[PDB]
Amino acid sequence: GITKASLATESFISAASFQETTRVLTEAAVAGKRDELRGLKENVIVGRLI
Amino acid sequence: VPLDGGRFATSDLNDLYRRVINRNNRLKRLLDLAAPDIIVRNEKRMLQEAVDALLDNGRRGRAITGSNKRPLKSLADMIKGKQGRFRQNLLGKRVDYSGRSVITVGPYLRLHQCGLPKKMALELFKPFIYGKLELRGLATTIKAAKKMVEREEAVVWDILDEVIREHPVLLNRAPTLHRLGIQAFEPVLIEGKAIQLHPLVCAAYNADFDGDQMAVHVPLTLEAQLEARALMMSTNNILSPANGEPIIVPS
Amino acid sequence: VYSYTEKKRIRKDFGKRPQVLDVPYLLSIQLDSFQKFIEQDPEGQYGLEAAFRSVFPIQSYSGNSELQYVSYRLGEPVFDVQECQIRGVTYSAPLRVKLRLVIYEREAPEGTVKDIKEQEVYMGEIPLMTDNGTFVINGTERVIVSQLHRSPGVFFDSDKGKTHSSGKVLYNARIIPYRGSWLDFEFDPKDNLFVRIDRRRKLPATIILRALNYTTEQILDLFFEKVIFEIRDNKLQMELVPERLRGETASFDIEANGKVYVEKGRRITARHIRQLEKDDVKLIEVPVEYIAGKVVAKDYIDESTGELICAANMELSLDLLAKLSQSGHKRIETLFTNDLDHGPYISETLRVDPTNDRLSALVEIYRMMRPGEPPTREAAESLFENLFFSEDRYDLSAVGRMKFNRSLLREEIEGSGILSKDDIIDVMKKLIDIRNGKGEVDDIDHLGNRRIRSVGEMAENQFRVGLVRVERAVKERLSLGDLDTLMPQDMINAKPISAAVKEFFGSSQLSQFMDQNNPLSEITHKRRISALGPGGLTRERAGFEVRDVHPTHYGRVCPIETPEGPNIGLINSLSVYAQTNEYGFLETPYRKVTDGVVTDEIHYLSAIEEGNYVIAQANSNLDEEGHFVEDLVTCRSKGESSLFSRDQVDYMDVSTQQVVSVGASLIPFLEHDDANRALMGANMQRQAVPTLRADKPLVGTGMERAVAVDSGVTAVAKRGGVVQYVDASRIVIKVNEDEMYPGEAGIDIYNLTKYTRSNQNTCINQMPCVSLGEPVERGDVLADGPSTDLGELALGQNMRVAFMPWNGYNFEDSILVSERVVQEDRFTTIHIQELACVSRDTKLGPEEITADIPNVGEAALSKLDESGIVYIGAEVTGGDILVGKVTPKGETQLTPEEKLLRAIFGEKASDVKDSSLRVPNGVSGTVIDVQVFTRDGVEKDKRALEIEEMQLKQAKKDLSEELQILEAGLFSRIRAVLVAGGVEAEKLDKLPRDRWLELGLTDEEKQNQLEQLAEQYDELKHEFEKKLEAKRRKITQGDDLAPGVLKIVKVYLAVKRRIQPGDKMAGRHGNKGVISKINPIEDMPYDENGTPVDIVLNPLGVPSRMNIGQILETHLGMAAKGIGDKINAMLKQQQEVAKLREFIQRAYDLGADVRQKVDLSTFSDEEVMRLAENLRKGMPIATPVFDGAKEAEIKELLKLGDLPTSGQIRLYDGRTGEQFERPVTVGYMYMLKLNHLVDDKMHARSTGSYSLVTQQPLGGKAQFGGQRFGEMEVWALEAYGAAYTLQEMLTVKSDDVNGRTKMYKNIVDGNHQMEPGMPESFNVLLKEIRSLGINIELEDE
Amino acid sequence: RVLDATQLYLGEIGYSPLLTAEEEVYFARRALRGDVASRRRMIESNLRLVVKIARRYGNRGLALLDLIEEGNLGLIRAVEKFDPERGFRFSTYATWWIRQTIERAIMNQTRTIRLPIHIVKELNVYLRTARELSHKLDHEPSAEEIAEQLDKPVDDVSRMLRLNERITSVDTPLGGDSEKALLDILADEKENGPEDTTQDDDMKQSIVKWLFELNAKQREVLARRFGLLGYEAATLEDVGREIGLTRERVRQIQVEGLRRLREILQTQGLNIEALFL
Amino acid sequence: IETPITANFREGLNVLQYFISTHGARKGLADTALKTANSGYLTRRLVDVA
RNA sequence: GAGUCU
DNA sequence: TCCGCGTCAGACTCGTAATTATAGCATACGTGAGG
DNA sequence: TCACGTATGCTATAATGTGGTCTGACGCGG
Ligand SMILES: [Mg+2]
Ligand SMILES: [Mg+2]
Repeated sequence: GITKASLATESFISAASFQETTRVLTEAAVAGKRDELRGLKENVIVGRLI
Repeated sequence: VPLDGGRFATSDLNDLYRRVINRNNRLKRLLDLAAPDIIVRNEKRMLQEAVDALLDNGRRGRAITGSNKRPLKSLADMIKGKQGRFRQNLLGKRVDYSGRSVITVGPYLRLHQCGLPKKMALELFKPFIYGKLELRGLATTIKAAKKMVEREEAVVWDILDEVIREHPVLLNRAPTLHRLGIQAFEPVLIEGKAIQLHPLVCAAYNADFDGDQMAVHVPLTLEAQLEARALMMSTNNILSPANGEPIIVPS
Repeated sequence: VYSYTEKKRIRKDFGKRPQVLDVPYLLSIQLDSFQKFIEQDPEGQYGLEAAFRSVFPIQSYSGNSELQYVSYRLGEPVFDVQECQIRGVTYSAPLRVKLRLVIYEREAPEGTVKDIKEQEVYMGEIPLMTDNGTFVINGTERVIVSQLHRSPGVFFDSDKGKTHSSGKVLYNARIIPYRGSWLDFEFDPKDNLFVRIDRRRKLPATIILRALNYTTEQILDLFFEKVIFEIRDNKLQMELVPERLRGETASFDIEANGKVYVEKGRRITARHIRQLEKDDVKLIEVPVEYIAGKVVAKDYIDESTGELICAANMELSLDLLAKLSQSGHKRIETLFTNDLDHGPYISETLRVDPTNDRLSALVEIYRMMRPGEPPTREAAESLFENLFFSEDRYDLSAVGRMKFNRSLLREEIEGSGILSKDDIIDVMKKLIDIRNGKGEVDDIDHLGNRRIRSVGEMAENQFRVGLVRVERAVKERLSLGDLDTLMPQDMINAKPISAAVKEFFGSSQLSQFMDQNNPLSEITHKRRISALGPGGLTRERAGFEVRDVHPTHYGRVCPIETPEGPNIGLINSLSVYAQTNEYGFLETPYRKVTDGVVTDEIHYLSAIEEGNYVIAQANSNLDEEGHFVEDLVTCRSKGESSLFSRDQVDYMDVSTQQVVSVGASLIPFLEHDDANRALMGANMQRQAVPTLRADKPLVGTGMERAVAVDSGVTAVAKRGGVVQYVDASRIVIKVNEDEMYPGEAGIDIYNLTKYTRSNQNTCINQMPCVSLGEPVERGDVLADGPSTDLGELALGQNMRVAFMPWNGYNFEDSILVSERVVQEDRFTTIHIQELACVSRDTKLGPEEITADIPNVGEAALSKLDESGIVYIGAEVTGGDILVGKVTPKGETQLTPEEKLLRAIFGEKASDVKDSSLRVPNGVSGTVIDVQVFTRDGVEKDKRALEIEEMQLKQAKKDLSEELQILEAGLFSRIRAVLVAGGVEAEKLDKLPRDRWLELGLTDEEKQNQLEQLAEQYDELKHEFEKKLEAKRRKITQGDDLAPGVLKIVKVYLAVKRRIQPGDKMAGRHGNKGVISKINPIEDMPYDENGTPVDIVLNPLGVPSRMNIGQILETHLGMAAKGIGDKINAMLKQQQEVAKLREFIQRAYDLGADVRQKVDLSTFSDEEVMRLAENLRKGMPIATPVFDGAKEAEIKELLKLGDLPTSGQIRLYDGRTGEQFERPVTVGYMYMLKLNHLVDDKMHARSTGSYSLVTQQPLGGKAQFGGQRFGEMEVWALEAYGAAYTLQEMLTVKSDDVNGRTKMYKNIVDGNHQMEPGMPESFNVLLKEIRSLGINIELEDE
Repeated sequence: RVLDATQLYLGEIGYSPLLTAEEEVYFARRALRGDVASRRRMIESNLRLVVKIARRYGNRGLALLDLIEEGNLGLIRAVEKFDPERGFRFSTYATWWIRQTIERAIMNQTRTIRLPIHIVKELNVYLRTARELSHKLDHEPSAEEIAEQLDKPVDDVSRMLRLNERITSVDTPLGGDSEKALLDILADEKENGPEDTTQDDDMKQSIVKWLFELNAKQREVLARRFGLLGYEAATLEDVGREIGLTRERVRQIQVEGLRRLREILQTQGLNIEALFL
Repeated sequence: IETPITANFREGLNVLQYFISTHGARKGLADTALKTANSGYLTRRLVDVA
């Protein structure tokens, strides 16, 4: 449902920007997660072309 | 940094770093001095308290209040909150070549036009004026072009008229609920301080002229100009993307 | 019978309900409250007296030394309001307090015969309230808003469900003191009573009773009714109380005497109960099996062994009954606990209670507040007694004790501030009563439970905090020091008290910049009630119940005045007639109805008192000097409204206006307006900027005059008499002998305030109302304030308005105005702006205010004089220098280009920069005034010195004219006394007045009068000298500024702003608009008579808005002006005073049942033509709120003007000349120009300065800011295609540092290419995440 | 649920032994001789004394724990330099040391900009004087009034009271609500706007074009002096190191290059146009 | 409310009818200020998910 | 803190 | 079942800029200028 | 080798366990 679905996206930059940023970054930091920037929010954050 | 008043102003991270360093160095001292263990323990508790306040203040219980009584803003607090850095400085920003003013009707306008105050447009298209001024050889350099604009010379108005021709401007109204809350128009230079809005698009903006204001934004690049003229122009966004119906409807 | 200022212009009244009580002083709350705080009362603990007696006397820890309070005194204010406002200092009085250090011997027992040292010590300056109701804090007028909080006392509330999906209503009591810890009682789902001290961890409620020394059997005897069980022969018997069973089901066959009443297993109805009671049933035989479960009350022991058979509060069994019988007990007291009405709550709470005795209970309480720290008995007794039973840490206050006692149904109002053991038990009792079903929950939103704290209470509290901080310091120093050398003033510090009070009057939420746009803004701001700030609600905390209109708001709080915003419902304007009771509850006036006849006896009833009586409505029809006309009168009681008989009616609403606040009372046809629109109307009247010509409202209500007078902005005559001298600066009135006291000279001087700056940079100008040699009474308006006509409040300007479309120029509320409005300079507004230039001292050296400024045109320096200051009167425009200032620059390592450039012009211009104060860009005005503040040590500017020369000579002139007019007025009286019994008319005038000290007459009362006038003359003579020395000292006095600051130059500009497209205008029915176009006169719709309309408003912004008031205002406005046009026509043709008198009398006495009578006649001819000359620009009419003009009265008035009954007219298009195809509504709407001018809101930016950390452009027009491109706005570009526009906005337009400069260069080069980069905000984000100790790396391609 | 660092530590201190006079003498003799246990026991037993002074030293600079810790440092110096041979009690001597170390730490750590004890001590005298003035003058001390009383310089008194001025938080939102922090108002003064940076680019580019418009020997000593083309900004006399090797001829040629360039700016359209700037 | 307002705006409300009107009015106005937040929060959750 | 559009 | 932690629309305008308290004097530590 | 701001150092009556705001709400884990 919406909130969890947005946090379940395999981009942690989108998950962090949404909500719960502290929790998202600890879980990503421990998993050694790698965000390849497929989404729009991710590209807007790094200031790139959508 | 020094305020004008001669006073200084600093981040709270400096107060949190100074807490950590004082207690850490005091711990080094009490270890060099072979202190009894009760006192060593107290200092180790205080050191962990200071680092935990520096990383995330308020999570480890009662947050450390600074000068007013407000809790010191820690590292995590600058990232986390809506106000953090994500929502405020990264998912949205303050922008150059941006202006605002009260809106008012322009019933004389065609659908693809908007009244843009002379003085507002003068300021927004400053680099574009400087550029044409030097190509005509009327301005010897940029600083002389700036002073000609400051003096608001009569030839400058004629150049400004030439730049604005066929150059689209974005009008935005808060709140931007759906995409038609931003639309592009071809501007029409007008004497007076109020923006003139076409009636038929007042529906999309939910614009009523009892003091509402609008943001103006200048698409700079050829690409941005083309995306404004083709995709975001008033004329080209007639139907609501929500339901098939025309949003551009008389009222 | 009308006053002199009313004889000049009378408002026609359409009201019909006679006002038994007049509108009170509107700024009553602020003045009474603060007056109580400073008021010296010996007994009545109010403000300071209370504060000192509460804290003092402070005795040392050793007990040898003590400091005791005698009395206090306020020194006179160092600077007047005027000098405070200019200089930027707080208007305050020094607080000097007499204190006596008394010392005891330690060797003698309590010998006070050692050292008593008494001296008057300084403890802070207290800010003083102005006569108007304001405080001047750091040279700024501020108002401290009254607060609304939960009254101390008890409150019984209940979570309605919330906790436990079980959905159980858990009842709770909260005891709230004025000072101390809170005492909570609450129920648990399992019906166990719990105590939370200071809302800490939960404890069983019975534990607190053990701490108060209650045995188990005593507790049970308190809450429970006992039931006696007699064991006779072999059968069990129990003493019956006929009712108790009642609504129970009979578990056994109940037999009384020998005869069976109840059938076993049937429910006992009322008949059985009355049968048993009348038969006098006291014993009933019962089975032994019924006691299994009954709770024993007392401890029962074996008289043989002396050991406990059963402890108190223990569940009985068949075997314990048997053991009890054989021991020799044939009587057993058991608890009455039948569920339903009598619940066993405390019984079950004792079983949950882990504690046994008093000590064990005190230890557990101690362990809750201080968990970990070992108990001691001394510590636990001390802590528990210091919680709710210490006079120093606990105080319910008079209001707390009073509300507490009334809630527990006591007779006595007054009592102890500390909680008694009986108090706590009574509270627990009531809690449990409410749980059982008898008794009800108190309402928090009910105004009987919400109390008002104005200023004096709040100043008192902060002042007590200051004293408490001082008490620690004082007690500490009394113990340490030797007692005999050490005097009291070395122990006291003033800075803590001064700091506590300074923080209240300056930092506090309730202390806010006075809203000074206009008189109504001020008056409404001063009567504000806020539920916010300290000790109150928060926006987060605030729900929906508190915000909504409560029934009790009737007559106390306005239902239709609340900010439309986050503060909606927490901020409330006070009602008109409302006032604070002695305890601080709100109360409203009501007319007593005795034997059905409605007396003029008027009673102010509190929220709680109101519920009890039936109050008739104000509109209820009274019969000519007695009772109600109608049999069934419409009234209200128990918070709800219906019809009642005449005998039932107790009271009646005093006025129809008492429901409404001040602001809303100024709305004419409020009755016909939707409450939402009316709210915004009352809210926008506060935003109305006063125009150059203050125009009265044609359609008023009558509150207009009350508001103008009570606001204080008008000069009103105290003494009256005849005006001796008018001037555009001053009014001197010669007082009449009847009010004129024979002591001092009887000449009043009112100095008028000329064109001064407001807080919103509007203009404050007082002009004289009366002419030279006019007779005036007490309470006549002598001079008009900024937005006031002859005594009436004038917020804007009435205009000929027509409702009809124009060519889309009035699309959505957009307004089409005639050029004639601009020409007539109506809604032209005056803005006085204050700009300061500060000369500071830096590490490099002091800044210079010379006219000698590097790199500046002769054009610019022309306007600056010798010192570097602009001339008075000089017109200035953006970029012009006002005060020239240069700053010392430390050794400038230049770029080679600058080395070359500085070599070429040789204008090295010394080691100095340019930091001059120049006019902000686009603002343009005339310099009206200049002020210079210098330090004491530093040598004065030439310009500063000539300013002091002006102030000195002007001061000398002012004081000289005081002594001259006062001496002339005083000898004019001596001359009349000397004639009394000594005719020397021509002989006294010839010899000089200066040689009149010799002159007397025979020793009578008249010789004593001569002595009074002679002693006053000489008193004034020396007084004039010491006044002049004071003025001279203040003018020479070098002002102490902030550290670093050598001098400050304040420039005052006057800007005339014209009305223009984008400017915001509204009416008083919440009808707003922005001006779209200014139409040439020729173009505007015009009458058959040829007269053009001023404003064209859109018809379609009325039926949707449901503010029909504006249309009624327009019809009546035209009728008012119709009669003004008739009077204008009769005055143009001179005509007869008799004929004018006829028409005007017929006019005033028009209305069907007009309350106001006007028996013209008595008016003299001269009074009548001055009156007609004012009525000519339209006869002003008053439509009270809810007792306004009827449609039929308006049409009747229109017929008197020969205007149409429809109030629609034929109009002709100015452009074509052709007629409009249907009649158009035209008339006069009173319109307001609000503070929201396009001039102030227009802003534009291409490139500017950038933020420190984020590198993004700044926000706000004051910081030359870029508009915020928010998430919402980004998503719009995402929905479109627009990827380049978005990247632009993210990168070269915001953070990207390299990108923005590179793209600027490209745009001047005409390349229009982006060349994007990396936004600096993201670089920061990375650094902030690495600072958290998370490795966040960019992985390359 | 004892979680608080303070309550834990104070629990541990109470749980110590309290020392007597004869016990203090026995342990103190062993302590100076260099006993491990004696030093530990004397310190642990006298922690209570630190707290009494540390509790009456709060609300001034650091927190209770911070003060307690630094106060404990004074206790250690006290035990190190205690004289048991003197009949006078330990508590008396220790009180001095504990107050000394607490005060010194409060004078240094408290102030964000580290203020030297010399200025701080002077400040103390200025403030105590202000207090005595305030009691008799119902108003507050002026800078000049304080200076008159101490017979010291007005400028020196003003410098000191300036250093009293405490620091405002940048992160703190000001407009009552969390509307805007001060950081967002205050711009980067060191970073030039793109407008200003672009103007310098135009000037630097024009110079290169202006260097190929004058004489070859008029732009070889005018630019190598200012450090425009060269690497180091030399002076009239230092241009001799290259090839010029002159003082008179260098100064005539420097100004000759500038005079011909002044007419190049009067004709192109600057001179007095670019004079204001 | 059990008692309706019998009158209309042309007729004019009396003190009691107007006071009773206020309830609904102010709850409406408070609704715009306070409820807008949950509407907008739903927009933002939807946007983040899609 | 008090406001202005929704 | 109860406590803990997590969210809570979007811009815009103004306006201002505080308080406390820590002793006093003699040797110790560092750099620059002058003899 | 001082001149001048900065820094460290010691004082001996006895003294030896600390001490502002108090009310949201509806969801979702642990
Ligand atoms: Mg609308
Ligand atoms: Mg609107």
